[PDB]
Amino acid sequence: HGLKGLNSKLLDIRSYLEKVATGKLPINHQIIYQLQDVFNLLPDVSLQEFVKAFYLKTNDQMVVVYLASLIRSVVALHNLINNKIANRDAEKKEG
Amino acid sequence: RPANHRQLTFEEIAKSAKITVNEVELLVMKALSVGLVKGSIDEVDKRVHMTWVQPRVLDLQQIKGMKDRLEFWCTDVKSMEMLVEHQAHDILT
Amino acid sequence: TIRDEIAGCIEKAYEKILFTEATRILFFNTPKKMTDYAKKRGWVLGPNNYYSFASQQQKPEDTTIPSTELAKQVIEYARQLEMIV
Amino acid sequence: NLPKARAALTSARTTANAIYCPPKLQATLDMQSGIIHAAEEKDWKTAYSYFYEAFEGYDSIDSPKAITSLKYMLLCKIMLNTPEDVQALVSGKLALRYAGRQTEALKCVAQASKNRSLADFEKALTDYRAELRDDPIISTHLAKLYDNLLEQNLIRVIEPFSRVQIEHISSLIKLSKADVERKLSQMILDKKFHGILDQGEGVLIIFDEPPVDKTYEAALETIQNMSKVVDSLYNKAKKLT
Repeated sequence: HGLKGLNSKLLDIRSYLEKVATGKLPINHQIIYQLQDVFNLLPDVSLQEFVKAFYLKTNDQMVVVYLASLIRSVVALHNLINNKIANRDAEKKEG
Repeated sequence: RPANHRQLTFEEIAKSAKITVNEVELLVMKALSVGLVKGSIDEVDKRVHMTWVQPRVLDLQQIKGMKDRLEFWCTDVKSMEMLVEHQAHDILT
Repeated sequence: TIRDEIAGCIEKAYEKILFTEATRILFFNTPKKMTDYAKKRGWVLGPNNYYSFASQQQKPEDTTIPSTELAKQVIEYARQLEMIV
Repeated sequence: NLPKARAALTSARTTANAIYCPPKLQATLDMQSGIIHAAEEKDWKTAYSYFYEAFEGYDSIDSPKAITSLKYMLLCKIMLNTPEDVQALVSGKLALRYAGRQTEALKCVAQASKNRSLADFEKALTDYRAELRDDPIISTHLAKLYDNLLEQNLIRVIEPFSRVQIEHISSLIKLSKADVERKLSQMILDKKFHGILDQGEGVLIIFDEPPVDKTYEAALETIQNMSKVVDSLYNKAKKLT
């Protein structure tokens, strides 16, 4: 998504600079800059203008990290306990 | 401007548009019906907040201003996108 | 080693301590040591008093940057979830 | 004297079944059971139901005793405010039989129970003061009403907008700090009201926000998991040594 997203970004921005140079028309017009400005709801440029989205950035990662911390704790309790149980039952009772 | 810098202070509208404080309401809210900006207004500090945008035409300095702040999104993201490709390619294989 | 602690220990953080109150610990009468403190500390030299302005001091926010490194913490954290896998 | 009333009622428990036919005892005992138990404040509807039972047993008896029977049962509808039996009794053919003067004032008292409406309740309070005197307990009947009807008009004023100034919102109840705001502080304790006050600037803030969902569903399961390992510690030490 970064590759195919930003390669057409560079291919077009070089042809859009070529406009002033040569190949005018296409002017276009106007479709080029119009939806580019719809892309401009967030630029995102220096730096990210996330002052409102900063605390919200980690706040979306809030529960994702919490559950990942909560699941791996009990999944271990399912994995660690049950493995030790069944292991020593076969291991030591055989010899 | 690249903004945001989205919410705007009434004194700035009172500078450019040179309109009095009591008339800024009718001004910016009429643009809400026209459709050039949907941004609601914050009336506690009297600051007019913007949403979306209305593009109009283009200029030679706009393309040069584009390549500055457009490709900057291309060079910043792909640079750290390689960091996502670099470290995490081992856990995928 | 005790004398240089009068500047280090007493603050941070106090508001304002009077002239002769600091002299009670430093003894002497009007030594050049407290005069060297007015230079070294800086801090403040007030009339008949000393001030901690401004303010108390430097007013730590502390920073809005660590939101960055919080995303860095999720990098290796999500990687550890992929190591199990 | 409640214990002496119940002791006289307890002796009537074996007295009703002692003779052959009561002829009316248990029905009267039911009304007496609607007095001490009502003084016990057990259940408002069941005690009111005993008046309905006594009213069914009051048919074809002395009218002055029957004309004063509606004094207790229809004014018992005043205390409850939610008997749900309102339309059953008074709209039946048996309760409409009394056209007398004293019961016509009781018929609108039974309507006064359907009224509530503290604007009207404080008005008719003077007109019904005569029937208020015949109330067996004058304070408790109208105290549980006035205390309940208090928040009835309070949930009207506090509902529309989230936060309200505590001085004007308690000006309709005429005072703030002494009882009301302490009773309103008890509302958070009774869960009937979710919010918090401000003593300095006088603004009551209502917040229902702080849920408990994910947390108790986690730690409480781990406390149970403490019984998984401890009970397995017996298996551990037994097989090894």
